[PDB]
Amino acid sequence: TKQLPEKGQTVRVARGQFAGIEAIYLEPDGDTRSIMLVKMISQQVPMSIENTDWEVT
Repeated sequence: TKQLPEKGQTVRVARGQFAGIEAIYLEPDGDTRSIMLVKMISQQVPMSIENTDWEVT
């Protein structure tokens, strides 16, 4: 029985449009949605993704 990731948790996006990108878990916005901080080479930008798109280990 695994529990959803907590704020400050690292998650790797594998499925979805942002699949293949790293994101930091922040707050579980919705059971099918979630808010994570995405960093880029130009600037960092927080975005929301669904666990079905990213997984946590």
